[PDB]
Amino acid sequence: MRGSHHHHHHGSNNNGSLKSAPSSHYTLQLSSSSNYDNLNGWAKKENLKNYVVYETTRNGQPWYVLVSGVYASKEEAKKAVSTLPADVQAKNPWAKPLRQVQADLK
Repeated sequence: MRGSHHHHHHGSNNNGSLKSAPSSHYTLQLSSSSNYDNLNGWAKKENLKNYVVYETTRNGQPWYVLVSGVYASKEEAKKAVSTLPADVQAKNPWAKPLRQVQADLK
């Protein structure tokens, strides 16, 4: 409502826990939104097979993103899209390097 500006609280680096994970792995996105209850509807609607709802980060605004396992690299990731239907492809699955979500994980 009034003010809205969170001061620094990260921008770290020295941890070594970074390279301690396979970044070569990628993970696209089926869709996006800002409501768990409402989401449950879609996720259940399209009948997303093999998936797990969890919390994460997305533009200083937590959201329940859905992803299917993990694609070896970006080579199979691109094609992976074709497999997905229109409804999912209509959301233009913007590439999301698994190295990103590394934020919540630590």
